[PDB]
Amino acid sequence: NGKWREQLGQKFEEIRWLIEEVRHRLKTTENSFEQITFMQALQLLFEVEQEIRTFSFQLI
Amino acid sequence: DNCRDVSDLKQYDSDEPELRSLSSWIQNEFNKACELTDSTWIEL
Repeated sequence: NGKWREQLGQKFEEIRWLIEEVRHRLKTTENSFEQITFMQALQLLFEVEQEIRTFSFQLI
Repeated sequence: DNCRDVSDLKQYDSDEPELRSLSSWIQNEFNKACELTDSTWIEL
């Protein structure tokens, strides 16, 4: 249970970083395969980060 | 018979249609239309 309490900040470190990376890459790209893949990825991260925040809020 | 006294008469908006470019959402629609579901939806 020790470090498990502290990787939350580590994950939050790389949440919005990767979300911004995906946003920029979606803006730049020009295929359709990449466009649909990046849109789906953006949706997935939004859902998973909301789930993580709710779970963390409930448990503390 | 009094319709020819107007000074603001125009035949019709017979203009060329606007040109559009392809987007990627129609391919997504087709992909989602080609898959399976849980219900039956038909019975003969």
